[PDB]
Formats: sequence, C-alpha cells, structure tokens
Amino acid sequence: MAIPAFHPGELNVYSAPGDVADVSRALRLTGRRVMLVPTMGALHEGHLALVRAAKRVPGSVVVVSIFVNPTPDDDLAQLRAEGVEIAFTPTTAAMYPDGLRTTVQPGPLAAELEGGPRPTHFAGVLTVVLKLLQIVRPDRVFFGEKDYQQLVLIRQLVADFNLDVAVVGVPTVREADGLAMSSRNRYLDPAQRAAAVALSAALTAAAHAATAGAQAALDAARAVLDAAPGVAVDYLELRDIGLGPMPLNGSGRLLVAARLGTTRLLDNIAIEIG
Amino acid sequence: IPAFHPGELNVYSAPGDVADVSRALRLTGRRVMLVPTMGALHEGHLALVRAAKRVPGSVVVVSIFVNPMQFGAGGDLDAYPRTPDDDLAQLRAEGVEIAFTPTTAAMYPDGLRTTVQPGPLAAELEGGPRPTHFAGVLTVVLKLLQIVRPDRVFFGEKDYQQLVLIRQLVADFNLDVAVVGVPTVREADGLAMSSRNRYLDPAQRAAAVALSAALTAAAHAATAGAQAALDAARAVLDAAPGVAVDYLELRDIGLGPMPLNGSGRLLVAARLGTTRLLDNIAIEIGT
Ligand SMILES: COc1ccc2c(c1)cc(C(=O)NS(=O)(=O)N1CCOCC1)n2CC(=O)O
Ligand SMILES: COc1ccc2c(c1)cc(C(=O)NS(=O)(=O)N1CCOCC1)n2CC(=O)O
Repeated sequence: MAIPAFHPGELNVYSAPGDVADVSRALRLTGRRVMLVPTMGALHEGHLALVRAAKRVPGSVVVVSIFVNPTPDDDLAQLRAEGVEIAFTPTTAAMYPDGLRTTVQPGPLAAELEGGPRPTHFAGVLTVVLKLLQIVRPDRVFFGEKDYQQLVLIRQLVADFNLDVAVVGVPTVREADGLAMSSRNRYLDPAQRAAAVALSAALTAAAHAATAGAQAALDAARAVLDAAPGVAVDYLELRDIGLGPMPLNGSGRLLVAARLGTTRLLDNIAIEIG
Repeated sequence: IPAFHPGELNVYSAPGDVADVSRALRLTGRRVMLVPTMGALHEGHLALVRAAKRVPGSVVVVSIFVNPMQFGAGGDLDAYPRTPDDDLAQLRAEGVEIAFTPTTAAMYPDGLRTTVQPGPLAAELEGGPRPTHFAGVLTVVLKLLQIVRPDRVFFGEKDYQQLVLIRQLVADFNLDVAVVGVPTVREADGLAMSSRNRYLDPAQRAAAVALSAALTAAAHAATAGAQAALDAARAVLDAAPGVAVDYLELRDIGLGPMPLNGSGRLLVAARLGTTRLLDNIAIEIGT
C-alpha cells in the first residue's frame, strides 16, 4: 500500500504503529539510520541530551516515542526545536489492541533493587520497549543512565531475544548542584530539594573514595546520606556493571534510592575499585 | 557473511552466520521463509518446506533445534527423537538452501533469563499440566524470528494451540512476519503425522486411527449441533481399544475467551500406552 506522508526536515507526527513502521522502513531503505528515543512525554533536558546523542550519528533520522505505559503541545515544540523528524504518539488502545496478553518476563534482576516496591514494573517496561523496537526497527535506541537497572534489563532483553538493535546509554544530565534530572524533582519542597543533593554528593564522594577500596567507598557514601535530614534510604548497593555481585577488583556501579517525604529519588554512578 | 553456495544445502550453527546470510539475501531481493522444527523430519515438515518454496523468489531456512526450555523434565528432553542424518538428507532432497542447527549454548549462553510470558491460553489444554511449556516454545520461536528475520514463518496446524499462541506472540509484540498455517499431513487412514508416531506399536498404531475418525465423524455430525458433534467423536474414541482420552474440546477458532459461534475447532489429546497423540479439526456448526 502507499507509504504515509513524510516531510523531511520537519516534525512528522504519527499515532498509528503501522504508519511509523512503514515510514521507518521506507527511510531505512533510502540510506537513513533510524534512531529511537523512547519517552513518556513531559520532556526535559535529559531527553534533549538523548536526542542530541541520536542526531550525532551520520545519516540519522530520529524517532522520539511518547507513550505512557499504564503536555503534548509543549513536547512536540521542543522536538521541532531540536530538529527531530519523527514523533510517535500512540494511544494505549493502539499499543494494546488485544489488551494485556503476551508479555515479557524479565530475568531475576528485575526482582532486586527497584523490583522491591515495584515487582512487575520492569515486565511492563520491557514489554513496551520490545514493542517499540519491533514497530520502529531502529538501528540504535537511546536511554539515560539514570534508570540504570532499567538500562541493564534492556541490554539483557536485547541479548536474550537476539534483537538487532544497538543499545546506547547516555550519561545522566544533572542540575547544577548535581541532582540527577527527574520529573519528580519539582515535587520537592525547598528543605527536601536541599537535602536531595546528598544522593549525588554521596555517589561522587564514593567514586573518589574508591582508591581506598570498596568498603571506603560505601562508608563515604553512607556518611554523606547520614548528614542529610529527611532522606530515608531504601538501598545503597555496590554491584558490578551488569548488576551482579561486585568483583573484588574492577569496575562497578554504586546505586542509591531514597524517599524524601512522598518522593522517591534514584541515582547511580560508575565506580573503579582501587 | 560466511560462505553461501546457492542451490546446495548450506548448514550453519552459529546464530550470527545465519543472521548475516539471511540479511544479505534479503538485501538482494530474496524473501526469506523460515520453517522451524525440532528435527525428526516427516512428510508433514516437508509440506511446510514445499509451501515455503512456492513463495516466489523465496530462500528457505529450516531450523532444527530440540529446545530444552519447552520440556518439563522427567526424561522427555532426552527421549525426543534425534535423526540428524535423515533430516539433512531430506532437506537436500527438497532443495532447501539453508539449515540452521544451533547448539544449546549458542541459543542460551546465559541460561534462562528474559523469557516470553504467553497470555492465559497457555494455561489451558496442553498447558494445564505443563505450565511453563508454552513459555519455552514462544521464547525459542521469538529468538528464531529475530535471528533469521524471515518474511513468513510456516507451522503445521496439528499443534493448533501452539499455532494460535504463535499468532498471539506475533500480534502482541508487533513482529514483522507473516505466520502461515499449513493443514496437517495425514497417513492414508487419516492418522496425523507426528514424529511421536514411531512410538506406537502395531496394535497402538491400528487403534490410533480413532483420533482422526472421531474428529471427521464430529465434523459431519455438526450439522446437528455441538452436542451431536462431540458425542459422535466420543463414541468413536470409546469404541477404540486402549485409547485413553486426556481431553476432547470444542472451542472457538481462536481458542480465546469467546463462546463458540459458527466456526469452531475440535481438539483431542489421547494416550496410547505412554504415547500422547494430538489432533484437531475445523468444525462448522449447523449452518
Ligand atoms: C540523559 O539524562 C537523563 C536524565 C534523566 C532522565 C532521562 C535522561 C530520561 C528520563 C526518564 O525518566 N525518561 S521517561 O521518558 O522514562 N519519563 C519522563 C516523564 O516522567 C517519567 C519518566 N530521566 C528521568 C525522569 O525524567 O524522571
Ligand atoms: C503439515 O503437517 C504437519 C504435521 C505434523 C507436524 C508438522 C507438520 C509439524 C510438526 C511440528 O513442528 N511439531 S513441533 O516441533 O512444533 N512439536 C513437536 C513436539 O510436540 C509439540 C509440537 N508436527 C507435529 C509432530 O511432528 O508431532
């Protein structure tokens, strides 16, 4: 049948999975490399940084998905401002025309860490990321490193189901005092917002303490969080980069999550032991 | 790209070799057709192959891989028939160009980790007593679909619940493949092909015609309604020596949560000694 209209150099918006699927396939056949940036709308500078990373690939056409897995005007304007040529904005019914039926079951990592208060969260994530990658068939898909467990789970999905996409993690964009960017940050009151910096300050102190070994890094991060009031830490864990157990020597990742009033914040950093 | 010699049987074990050859063929215009099998090939598998070969410009990839994740445990994996030499002889005789024969380590280098969780249909019928069976099937078929990226994938209708769940997988994860169901090839008396048929002794093989005779009596009985269709099938199964019926169920064609209307599928599973046989048929009610 006829390819949907696509106007190069402007923001083309599709809601129908089949429409974006046909346009992506037509573009790829024309010598473009399809880049997917999955979002849930409400775009912030962290999403812009995903887009800029995608746009850097020569020959790129950038597809930004906006889907809340169960404001439009402003998101699309930001996308236009960034030179993004494709926005995919499906309804829940278009993504799930048969309801919830076959789904993705993550490996046991999805039960750990975030998987504690939210046991089925990552099955949902992995299911819609899978569907997005099958609809759009991108050459590369971009995610921020803030939701680091999510990123690892995505790389396990890609390995395990033999998907033909490159997973690109982009360093977390941070506020000027280091607080990782988040939709949730606007909910903090001024005391909570001041206390919230302890997450990024604990992890950066740990990254530097790590020359003295893993225990020093963990104790430094704990002392920073202990200097903050009304920061209820859920976990502070050193793991290897794939979120297995931290090797005695080598590269790793330090992850923290805490509740400030009603707001849950997460951060993580690269750690190099000794 | 490893070597590909056209009009010869090319056998690849490494998922990256078949992926590269397939993508290269697709980019030169050939449509890639996948026939996934667990080996022990019979005439029903060759009908799948012939269906695939009829697609103009096709290149046919037949996968052979006894998938450990769909077997419970209780010796079933070890006992599955393996007939590698006859399988490859048959594919050469049919003109198949690509056989894909992955090792268990190439398919599951990290063990069982991310997997497909089917919808509720997987817990019905064959999956009632085997709750993780269809998760194993749909996980492997997804990986095979990803590695080979066929235009069309071909399955027999004999394992009809499996087929319906594979269409579910395809729709639910937006896979860009067409699923082609091919009608069950049958012995001359009607017995559905199966590479479990080898475990029927001569008495069991005689008795096993009752599954097909029961289904085809039911299809004709159906002018008189669902009860007459089921009771004709039941009568034939009951007259048969040493057939133990697991289930006999008439459902809507999608086997989903909707009542039977005009078009139905009648499914049977029965044990002859230790051998469990499946069959099914299209049923039109009245009309
Ligand atoms: C490259 O730097 C970053 C930094 C933070 C990021 C991102 C990237 C991406 C996200 C993010 O959560 N994206 S989202 O689309 O899953 N969704 C945004 C709207 O609120 C819920 C999170 N976030 C966190 C967030 O927005 O809550
Ligand atoms: C077109 O005619 C036919 C007839 C029967 C077929 C086929 C083709 C294909 C198969 C087959 O693929 N069976 S299976 O690998 O998916 N599997 C065998 C183990 O029992 C569960 C289904 N089988 C089923 C079988 O061999 O039992």
